[PDB]
Amino acid sequence: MELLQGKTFVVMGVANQRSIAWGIARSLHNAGAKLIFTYAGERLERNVRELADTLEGQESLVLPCDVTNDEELTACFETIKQEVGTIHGVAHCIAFANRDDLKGEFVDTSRDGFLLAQNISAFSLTAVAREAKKVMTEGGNILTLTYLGGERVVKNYNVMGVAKASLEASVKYLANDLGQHGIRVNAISAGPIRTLDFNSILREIEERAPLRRTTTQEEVGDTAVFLFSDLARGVTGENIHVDSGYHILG
Amino acid sequence: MELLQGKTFVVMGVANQRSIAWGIARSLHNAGAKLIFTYAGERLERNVRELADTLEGQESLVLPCDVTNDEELTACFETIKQEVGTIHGVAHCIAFANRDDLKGEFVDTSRDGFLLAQNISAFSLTAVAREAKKVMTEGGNILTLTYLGGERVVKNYNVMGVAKASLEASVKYLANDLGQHGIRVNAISAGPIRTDFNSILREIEERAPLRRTTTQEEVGDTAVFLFSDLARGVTGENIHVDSGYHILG
Amino acid sequence: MELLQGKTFVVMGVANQRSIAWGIARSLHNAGAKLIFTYAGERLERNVRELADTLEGQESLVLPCDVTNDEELTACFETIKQEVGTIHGVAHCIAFANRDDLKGEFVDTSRDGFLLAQNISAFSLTAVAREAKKVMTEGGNILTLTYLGGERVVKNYNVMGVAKASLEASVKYLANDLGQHGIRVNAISAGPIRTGDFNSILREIEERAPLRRTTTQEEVGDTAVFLFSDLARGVTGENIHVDSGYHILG
Amino acid sequence: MELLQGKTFVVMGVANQRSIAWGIARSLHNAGAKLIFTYAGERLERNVRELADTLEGQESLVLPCDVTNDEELTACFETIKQEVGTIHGVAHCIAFANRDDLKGEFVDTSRDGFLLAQNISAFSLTAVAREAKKVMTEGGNILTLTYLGGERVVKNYNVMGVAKASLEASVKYLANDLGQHGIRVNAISAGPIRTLDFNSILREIEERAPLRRTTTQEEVGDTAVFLFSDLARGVTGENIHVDSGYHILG
Ligand SMILES: NC(=O)c1ccc[n+]([C@@H]2O[C@H](COP(=O)([O-])OP(=O)(O)OC[C@H]3O[C@@H](n4cnc5c(N)ncnc54)[C@H](O)[C@@H]3O)[C@@H](O)[C@H]2O)c1
Ligand SMILES: NC(=O)c1ccc[n+]([C@@H]2O[C@H](COP(=O)([O-])OP(=O)(O)OC[C@H]3O[C@@H](n4cnc5c(N)ncnc54)[C@H](O)[C@@H]3O)[C@@H](O)[C@H]2O)c1
Ligand SMILES: NC(=O)c1ccc[n+]([C@@H]2O[C@H](COP(=O)([O-])OP(=O)(O)OC[C@H]3O[C@@H](n4cnc5c(N)ncnc54)[C@H](O)[C@@H]3O)[C@@H](O)[C@H]2O)c1
Ligand SMILES: NC(=O)c1ccc[n+]([C@@H]2O[C@H](COP(=O)([O-])OP(=O)(O)OC[C@H]3O[C@@H](n4cnc5c(N)ncnc54)[C@H](O)[C@@H]3O)[C@@H](O)[C@H]2O)c1
Repeated sequence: MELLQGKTFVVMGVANQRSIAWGIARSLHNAGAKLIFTYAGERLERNVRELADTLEGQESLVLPCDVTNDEELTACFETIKQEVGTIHGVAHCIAFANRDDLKGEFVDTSRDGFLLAQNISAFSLTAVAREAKKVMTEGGNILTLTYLGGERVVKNYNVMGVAKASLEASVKYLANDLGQHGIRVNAISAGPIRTLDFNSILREIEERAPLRRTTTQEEVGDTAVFLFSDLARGVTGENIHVDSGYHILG
Repeated sequence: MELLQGKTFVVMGVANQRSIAWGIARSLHNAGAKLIFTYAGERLERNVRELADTLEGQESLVLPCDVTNDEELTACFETIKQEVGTIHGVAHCIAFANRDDLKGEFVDTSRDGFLLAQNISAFSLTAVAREAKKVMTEGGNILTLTYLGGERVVKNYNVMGVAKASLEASVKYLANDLGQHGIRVNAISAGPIRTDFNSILREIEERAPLRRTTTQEEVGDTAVFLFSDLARGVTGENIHVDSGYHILG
Repeated sequence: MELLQGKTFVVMGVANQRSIAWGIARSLHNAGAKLIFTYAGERLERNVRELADTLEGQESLVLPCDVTNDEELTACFETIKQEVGTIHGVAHCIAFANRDDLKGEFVDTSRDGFLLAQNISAFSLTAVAREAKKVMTEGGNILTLTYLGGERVVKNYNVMGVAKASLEASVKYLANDLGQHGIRVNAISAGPIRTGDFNSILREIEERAPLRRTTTQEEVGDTAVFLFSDLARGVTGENIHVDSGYHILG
Repeated sequence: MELLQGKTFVVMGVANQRSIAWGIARSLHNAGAKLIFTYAGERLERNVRELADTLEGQESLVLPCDVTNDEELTACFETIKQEVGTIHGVAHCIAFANRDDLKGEFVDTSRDGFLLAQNISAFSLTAVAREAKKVMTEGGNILTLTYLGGERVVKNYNVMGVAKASLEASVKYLANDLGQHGIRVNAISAGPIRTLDFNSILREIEERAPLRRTTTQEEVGDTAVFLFSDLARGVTGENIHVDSGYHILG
């Protein structure tokens, strides 16, 4: 419980108590990290602040950061620079697609919905990484979250599957860029989580996954702790599956 | 010489004789297929018409089809429906990224450049497939072209690498949608083709299992297979035509 | 129908009329090829000779070839060299694992069963390739057959899954060795074919495979025709799934 | 430094100070674990005992265990059960292939060399796991080591490439057997390490790998700490590349 003592991380994408980003924040905090939170729009401001206040110790910076807004993204990380000087990593937990696109067949995905999903779910990793390297002057890790659907076809995941493929390739090209500056870039591929016919999917995982159970936010958060720590200093461009083993199944 | 006898295909992405789409068109023609061509803008219309006329006829069907333009895209396949009724596949050979994005580091890719590369190089396959299934009433194959850079990091490929990854994932989700209508969706991952680039070709010649670079004709002949009934059990596949380079670590 | 005119291939692993090897043999014949057949043991000689006989055109050579026996393997390809002179490829359709190993859990696989499965199902490709390169003096293609279980966990496939993984890695290492001699090495990964509970496997494929049907011998055979032809001259070290697209599913 | 406090691990494959297994042992020790060692040759008995002796806070349990010998492997783990009752994981760091197989072309690999390399480098994981589940009554992790050469073709890796492919598939099939018993199975794919024409290989990694440096035994050991720890409890059937990012390069 001291792996990350003295270190500061930006956690993006907390929306409520069940957010994977909130699982990650709690694990990082338990490992001794200081945290900075961003929130998407004003509607989420109170949730993120309330959750951030439940963390014992120094009270956390909570800033608005729309990752489709280049001016705001830059201002946000300038503010972080002025408030703490140096950060040691970023947790990118941001994704979106229109429900209509996810509901239909993939071939009926709208052009605007495709580009929206790409912009928010894939390009934002790069936009964030570009700002992050300005304040990650001692190196560290950038983490993103992905899903099996970016690798192989998962029912109803459609346009988000293609955006996650884009996200996973971005992880590799970013890793290749930033490594020379001491910065690692990694993904966690999370299995479906009960909190977050969803139930028949959960049942199928409990039945067929090697560990015979579904994933938790805390399992993802604890793998995030490893990736952010010095223990993982040899690991970059990697996608770790925290999914009770489901990914190995044919 | 007759594997594609009696079948009609749409070839997209011809700009000139060095276009890989043109190499594919020649192979398809040699295998007995009738071809319909599309052209991106008016600047390319003369080239595509002339090339088409050397294969098919002055009567060959050559149509405007900017895949960023949804009404022109829809009108194209509407014209195809009215003129020939049924087609048996589409060769999607369309990709674009800004030179500025390809020269810089990937982390410095512009947002507009990224979305542009995604729109033209990845989403276009889906936009085209959506129209094509209206005229592929007997089933058939949709083909796209990709590159190793969509799977692993290749120098200077950057934003196009991420677009090809989108494209290859799209191939899989499209295959899953369209297979029930008898439509297969596949990719060819082509190695670099001669027709600093020269050092890349030299490394391929040195290290690839076949000790030689790829030709447009090798790609076209694999396309012939994928469009033919020989490949009726193959879908959602990515076939590397790259002298075996993809196996190397 | 004349893709393979002027070409001669060795077909290994014909046991009866529903052998995938026989389906491959029919497709190669229909594409204009001359064929040489091997039989694994005396009890199969009559089946193979009679099947070979049903092929119009010149008489087919039918030779003993136990791939666990180096002396016999050498003698087989020595006979081929002397009697036909040049061949243009080999279809390697040979596999074996003990029934008791396949029925238990993989962790309980017998050591002797594991090694036997590896010997027959994986090393034999290399043993065959070593002899075939002597008679493939104008290059060509060596083909082997594999299954999804060599890539991902498939129920009840167990020890054969691990043998197919060795096989698929062998394809890549052989392709890297033999390419400079003009010899390509590829695999076809076939889906289950109709001709524990096997019919429910078939029904799950019919329900969930993109093409909504199971694989036929003839589909595998026609993909073999492509790989043995000059159309595939740019393709080596590849594994083509002829499985109705099932391999893309998560 | 108390991630593995109260836990006991068996480490297999220490040969000397430079062994990756000894890097793993040092990291596990630093995380609070107690360690048990096996040794192969009585010629390695001395090295392993001297190294084990320098672990403060514990006595040595250093046992002969030839993993090709089923009687001895079973006796070794029965002794382990009687001495400590419960172990919480095993580090399987055992590989071997004949030098003559590794220098020649892969196509000239001997049958006996291939089977020997499969027996020692791939099947041994299964034979070890079958014994280990008898003593891992509270669950835990089984770790093995692999190399990029099991996934893609690496110069002169040849027969060991195919053995590692076999090992990596075994990891998946074992993960899917043992998960229901609370036992995870994972691999680390280590990049070349300076201590283990080798110098041009190292130089090219330093030039091309994202992190611009080669791997250390310590980087591998620290990733092992993660995988053996409760932090990795949602992770099984996985292969974590500890290779400075080299695996992402085309
Ligand atoms: N839920 C799962 O089972 C699952 C599985 C694997 C991966 N993931 C990934 O985990 C991540 C977190 O999702 P979640 O499941 O925790 O749900 P979530 O709703 O709690 O988190 C998604 C976040 O994205 C943020 N976001 C959306 N648009 C934004 C914008 N314009 N600017 C900035 N932020 C924006 C939202 O504010 C929200 O906090 C996503 O990347 C998701 O794809 C989820
Ligand atoms: N060049 C290589 O080495 C290589 C390697 C592997 C795959 N590929 C792929 O092959 C395909 C063709 O590239 P090429 O090398 O033949 O070069 P190319 O420049 O001749 O082909 C690209 C085509 O994209 C078309 N295009 C661009 N914007 C368009 C738009 N808005 N609407 C419609 N069409 C549009 C152009 O008409 C052009 O013909 C691309 O998909 C490319 O990624 C190329
Ligand atoms: N059956 C499937 O669903 C399936 C799916 C994918 C791939 N494959 C592969 O296709 C290949 C052909 O198998 P099949 O399904 O046609 O069944 P099959 O039983 O007809 O063919 C396997 C052959 O192996 C031969 N063989 C066994 N031991 C031998 C030895 N010591 N020496 C020489 N030959 C020996 C037998 O003579 C037999 O003909 C195998 O490699 C198999 O794994 C099969
Ligand atoms: N060396 C590398 O660069 C590298 C890279 C990636 C993975 N690996 C893997 O890491 C592991 C350790 O190798 P290393 O590089 O530390 O070298 P090493 O020589 O120190 O370890 C190999 C071990 O195998 C053991 N072994 C051999 N035959 C045995 C038998 N019959 N019974 C029991 N034990 C037996 C030996 O005692 C030896 O300790 C191996 O699995 C190797 O493949 C090595």
